[PDB]
Amino acid sequence: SHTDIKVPDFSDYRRPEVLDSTKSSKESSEARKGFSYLVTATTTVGVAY
Amino acid sequence: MLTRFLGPRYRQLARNWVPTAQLWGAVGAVGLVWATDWRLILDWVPYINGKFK
Amino acid sequence: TATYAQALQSVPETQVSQLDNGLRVASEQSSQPTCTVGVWIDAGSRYESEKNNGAGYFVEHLAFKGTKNRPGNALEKEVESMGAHLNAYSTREHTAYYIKALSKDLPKAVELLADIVQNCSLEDSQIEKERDVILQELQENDTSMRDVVFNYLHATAFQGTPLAQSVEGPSENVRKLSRADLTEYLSRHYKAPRMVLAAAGGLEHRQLLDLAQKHFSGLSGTYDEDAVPTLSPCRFTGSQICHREDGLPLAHVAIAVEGPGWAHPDNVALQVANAIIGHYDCTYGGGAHLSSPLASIAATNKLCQSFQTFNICYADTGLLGAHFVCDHMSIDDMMFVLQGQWMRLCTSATESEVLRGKNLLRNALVSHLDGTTPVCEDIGRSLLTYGRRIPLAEWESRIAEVDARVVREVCSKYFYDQCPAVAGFGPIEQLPDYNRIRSGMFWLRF
Amino acid sequence: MLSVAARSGPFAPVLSATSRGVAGALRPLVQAAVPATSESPVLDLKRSVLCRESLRG
Amino acid sequence: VSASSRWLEGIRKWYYNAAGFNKLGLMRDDTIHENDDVKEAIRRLPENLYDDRVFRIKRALDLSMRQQILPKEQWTKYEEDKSYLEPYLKEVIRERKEREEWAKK
Amino acid sequence: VPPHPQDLEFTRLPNGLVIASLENYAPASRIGLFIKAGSRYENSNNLGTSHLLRLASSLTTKGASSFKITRGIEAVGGKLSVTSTRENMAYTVECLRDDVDILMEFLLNVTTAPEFRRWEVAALQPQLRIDKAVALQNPQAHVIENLHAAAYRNALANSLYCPDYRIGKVTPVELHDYVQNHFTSARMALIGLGVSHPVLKQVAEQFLNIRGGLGLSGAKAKYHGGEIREQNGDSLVHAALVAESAAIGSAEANAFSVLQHVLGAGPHVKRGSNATSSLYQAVAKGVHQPFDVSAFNASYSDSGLFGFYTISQAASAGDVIKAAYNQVKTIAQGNLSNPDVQAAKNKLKAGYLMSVESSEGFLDEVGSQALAAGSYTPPSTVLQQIDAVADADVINAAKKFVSGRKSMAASGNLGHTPFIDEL
Amino acid sequence: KAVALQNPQAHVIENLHAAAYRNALANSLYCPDYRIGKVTPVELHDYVQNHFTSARMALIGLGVSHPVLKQVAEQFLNIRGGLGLSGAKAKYHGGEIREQNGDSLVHAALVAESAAIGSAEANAFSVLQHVLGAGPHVKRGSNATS
Amino acid sequence: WALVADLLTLTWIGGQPVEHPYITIGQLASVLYFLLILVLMPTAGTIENKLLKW
Amino acid sequence: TNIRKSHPLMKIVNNAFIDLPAPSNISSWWNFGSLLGICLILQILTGLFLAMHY
Amino acid sequence: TNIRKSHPLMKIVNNAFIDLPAPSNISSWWNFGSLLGICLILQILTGLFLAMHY
Ligand SMILES: CCCCCC[C@H]1C(=O)O[C@H](C)[C@H](NC(=O)c2cccc(NC=O)c2O)C(=O)O[C@@H](C)[C@@H]1OC(=O)C(C)C
Ligand SMILES: CCCCCC[C@H]1C(=O)O[C@H](C)[C@H](NC(=O)c2cccc(NC=O)c2O)C(=O)O[C@@H](C)[C@@H]1OC(=O)C(C)C
Repeated sequence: SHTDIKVPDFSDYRRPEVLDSTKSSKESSEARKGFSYLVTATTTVGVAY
Repeated sequence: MLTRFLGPRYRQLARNWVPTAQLWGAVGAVGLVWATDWRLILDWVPYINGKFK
Repeated sequence: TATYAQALQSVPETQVSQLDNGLRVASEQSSQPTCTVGVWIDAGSRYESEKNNGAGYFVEHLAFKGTKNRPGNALEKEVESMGAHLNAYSTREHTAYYIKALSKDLPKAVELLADIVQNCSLEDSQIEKERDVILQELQENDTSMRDVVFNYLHATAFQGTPLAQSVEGPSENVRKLSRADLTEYLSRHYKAPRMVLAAAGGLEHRQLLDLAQKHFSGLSGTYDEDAVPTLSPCRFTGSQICHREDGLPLAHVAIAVEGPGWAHPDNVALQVANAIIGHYDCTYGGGAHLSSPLASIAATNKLCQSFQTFNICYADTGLLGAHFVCDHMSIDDMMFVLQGQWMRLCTSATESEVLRGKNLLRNALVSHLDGTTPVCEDIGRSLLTYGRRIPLAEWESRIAEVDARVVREVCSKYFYDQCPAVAGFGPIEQLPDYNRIRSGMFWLRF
Repeated sequence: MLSVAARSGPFAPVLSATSRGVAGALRPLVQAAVPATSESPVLDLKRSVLCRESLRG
Repeated sequence: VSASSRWLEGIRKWYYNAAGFNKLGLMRDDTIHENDDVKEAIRRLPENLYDDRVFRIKRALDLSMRQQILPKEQWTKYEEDKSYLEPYLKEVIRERKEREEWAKK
Repeated sequence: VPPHPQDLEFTRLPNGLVIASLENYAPASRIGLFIKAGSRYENSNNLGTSHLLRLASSLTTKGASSFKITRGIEAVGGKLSVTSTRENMAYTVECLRDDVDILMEFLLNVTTAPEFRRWEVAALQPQLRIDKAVALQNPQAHVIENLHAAAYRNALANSLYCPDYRIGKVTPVELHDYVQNHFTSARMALIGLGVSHPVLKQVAEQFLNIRGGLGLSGAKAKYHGGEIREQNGDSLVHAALVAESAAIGSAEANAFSVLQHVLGAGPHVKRGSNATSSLYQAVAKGVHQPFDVSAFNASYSDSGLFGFYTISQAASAGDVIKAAYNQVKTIAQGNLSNPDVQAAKNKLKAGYLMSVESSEGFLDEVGSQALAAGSYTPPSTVLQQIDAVADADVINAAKKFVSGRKSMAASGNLGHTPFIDEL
Repeated sequence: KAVALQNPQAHVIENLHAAAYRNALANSLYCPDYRIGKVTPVELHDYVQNHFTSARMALIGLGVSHPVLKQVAEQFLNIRGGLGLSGAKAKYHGGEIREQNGDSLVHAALVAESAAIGSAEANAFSVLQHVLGAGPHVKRGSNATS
Repeated sequence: WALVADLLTLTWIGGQPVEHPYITIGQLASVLYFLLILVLMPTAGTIENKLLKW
Repeated sequence: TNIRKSHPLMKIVNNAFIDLPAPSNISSWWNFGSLLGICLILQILTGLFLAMHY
Repeated sequence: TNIRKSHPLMKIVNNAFIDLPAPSNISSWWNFGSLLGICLILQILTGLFLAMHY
């Protein structure tokens, strides 16, 4: 009965490199983290100034 | 009597954190430099010469 | 004095043979008077689909219920009277049916396996009876918090993929599967090139081959047109499922990171690091003095009741992590400590702890391969996964290769700054937020 | 065929340093998880089974 | 046994009397600084020792507050000073050192 | 083709010690010191002492501190285990070939040089509670413990777990006294796999020579009979009904062993009807819903308990028990076919064969044989002994269960569980 | 229960009754631990309503009047719907219960079935008890006549 | 007490002009200060241990 | 053990803005508490630099 | 219930100088902690009155 518990679909929120159920997410692992960290790196570079 | 930390493992622990401790001094030097606009050191960096002709 | 190295040399080579079916036939002879034979099928539930899920499981329940030449009792009665043991199991990737038996009973042992694997009756009246037993098995399984949380880990980590499914299926499938659903999964999956007749004990490989060719000939006398049972890789998802229930006395948590999968050489090193962290239980003697820092801290400060690291493998992917059980006010500490250890290893594995890990693993291996059954299962399963049988010696060489650097490099590759799949169940109010758990997967010092 | 414990039946506790505390003598139960409704806890005020100090590569 | 060994003993008996804790009824070991090792050994004492140590220290803290001392005939006579905590302290230190030593390899 | 299958070497030292080994050629070694020190040797003033003892296998010894035992052993990935039954304790140690030297020492230290430091044993007492809680989580554990307390006036009635009233109350001297009067040469046996006889023998002669305990069956179990019932609201009623049988080693003990496989003792097929199980089939006839049954057979150095154990819904307890009983009664009356006994013998034989298949189970058999019979009896001859059981022997066995004073333990909602006189 | 069970007699006599009777009188005057927290409001309601009925009740009073009692009784104590008989009838069985414990002294009671209150034989028993002895009559005496 | 008095010394010198006696004595008091706290008190401690048999 | 929880000082800081449980629910109208704080310090901070010249 | 113990504010005050357990033993050398406190406030207090005129 706890085997009726499927995780609700998220395609509606997923980053595009991650939409495919047949694609390993390790490929976009670097790219995805890179981006968000670049975002904060720049940010902090901005506060720094 | 800091002899408790003298052994093979400590030697390996010490070595593992060598790159970190190094890069962490690179961060501080550049950091001190950039913050005080170190006239001495900076002159050497190619660009960043806001005191030339 | 016969050395350990030398001892590994003495273990007899596993003999492998292929029929014309493509059915691989393998054995490891020993002096034993008993043995273990059975067939390992490359069939699970990762092979199933939304609608026939639980089919393999439903078949297992039927596998011993009667064949054409041996209806109902018959089987049981043959096995029981010859004093043998008939057993089976199925995971997300494999299915097995093995018989423990007096080694002089190898001929009928095999005969019975064939019949079971080939002529499974599936009498309709049985399918109905079994429908209600499996339903019950589900109410039962619902009470093993551990079984639950591991299904949830799988459900969330591999969300949207077949691997996300459970072996038994959802209730409706059990309620809805039909004989036609079953037989079609059978014929779809029980094909020679995906079966492995395995055995260990007092047999001679030739005798096994003879039998295999006598009772198994004619399974793939029909190599299928365009039925291409190929496993699509399965996406992993850094995600989290929390089944809060303050009515349970203790919480189970299972955290994992994406593993490489059966064939990747990285396993050996990961297993070493896992051994370093190990496992714990409140009935272990020796608390404060344990080598595992996690274990010792858990024991002295009563951080839990039990924990255990693990490395699940499937084709090209796997869950790698730990699972623990504890009081409602300790979930935070356990996590901290667990994670701090993972990082310590990524960035600071010292040399000796790695030796211990390697030795543990050697002990584990050798100890695990003790007796007909455990061996037989390793043969059959390995043929499925590695294509061959990896001789003890080879594992010993793989382990020896590993040292601190390999651990740090290999651990960092899989754990460092990676996205976890968290599964929670029980009084989990203090289970840290996913962001927080995520942040614990890297160190600001490093 | 001595070895009371293994001759099945009488109880036998095992304690350990690295492994787990066991109580594993003989009586029924396996033939009770089949005709089902034998719950069992999921790590209630407890420990852990199957245990560890076995593995691979 | 020397004429001069009695001298060292004499310098020691001298310091003891000077150190003064005996006037407060204390024993040498009742005055050790409490640290982890010392705390663990305090833990290992059998009931009677522990109870006696508590009573002693209570008696001193009490004296110390009134700024008095015990009548001379009740001071702790050096040589009747039982080293009741040394064996435990010594054992606690040994095991720590074994640990410390294991942590190096 | 595997190597030359070595023969097991067995040796009785004059002082009573037994040494037995098998050169395995296996990558790992396994060594056990088995001792006549189980709970049956406790008494009314020191109950639980062997339980606490069972759990002190890593407190500090003279040649090795707690910390060292733990670290030392895990540094090579070895294990140290202690197993108890009502008659023996068995310290078992395991590791790879090259490491027996380290493990042996640790093993000798624990078994012959425990210090039982006052504070270390204070810190341990609480385990008695945890340990028991974990065991007592299976209804069988409590049933069988009650079964033994009802069946025996004195020795075998002792519990394998410490009575709650003793928790925190067993003292270092009781431990010291217990080791020194039961862990002596004449009651010990040293077994080894992946080890050599000379090494064992040297170790034995150098370290295992002590005497000063006792020597006899220190009491001799007095079978009494009686019954213990514990109402509890478990969901199902567990119950065991038993009668005195035969001591391990006698021919009658094998009759009983065969009897157990005629009636039924655990399943051979995953999720099967237990077709060939005659007890199961006999209950099923008259009883609906969930239930289980098996013949129960427990034999000791100077006694034995035989019968069956049933698990059923509270309301069907009586029905389950009576059918079970009648079944046995039916085979004591004469209704047993030769092909039936023949099939049992097969299960037993194949069973024993299987039980000593792995090394942990072989070590244990050799060890228990050493202590029970002071000798080693190869498989070929245990098989031969099983064949010697005649059909009549199995029947008499049954006759002996049926007409003998009974012992019963049951726990659950007992509203319909019958008392002994109502059977 | 803790407070009651602090006297060794309480536990002895409770065991005595559980060994002596198959069923009714074997019940305990204190709740079995396994039921603690488990007895429910309906069990209480059910218990009152099937045992607290007219035919099983009696109203006694001192410093009160019969008319008042009778009025109260007729106005408030009229209910029926429970049961009426000896709802079971004690089945004397016999047997023994022993509880090892490290109390300092051994308490023990040995008993056999006798006579129901009200019969002449019950007074024989009552007299028997005073022949054998039943509590002291003099502070700190040798129990001369016991 | 030697430390206290010596600090009372430094206080006194500090209060005087940088001339004849005053220089060399305040120079000695300084060395004393650092030598007392850095070498003397720590050694006094160890000797006391040894005297007590600690 | 996590020093971020048992150290007399951090406790306070853990309780202030690290582990303190807050509504998953608050909105922008709850920011003015930090803003008032910020205001208070910035005010104290420029205010002080003016006092070195005022 | 005694409000002197459960009120967020008093707690602090109870812990500071009411219920805090102290050695039956301390002597005058332990007074300088209050004196320093007193000093600090009195200093702050006269200091302020001078600032209204300085
Ligand atoms: C020095 C900086 C370290 C911070 C410690 C002091 C500061 C402090 O205590 O920090 C936390 C952050 C404190 N609460 C919040 O901010 C806060 C609380 C609920 C919700 C929100 N926001 C959005 O829902 C919040 O922002 C808060 O913001 O109070 C400040 C007034 C206080 O500042 C003060 O005391 C002054 C007296 C210093
Ligand atoms: C406003 C007055 C209420 C008092 C609360 C603040 C004051 C405070 O905390 O009070 C208690 C009294 C605190 N401790 C002691 O006095 C004290 C402690 C052990 C022994 C003695 N004496 C003799 O053995 C003591 O006197 C102490 O004396 O500290 C002061 C520095 C602090 O003062 C301060 O913080 C300033 C920062 C205000």
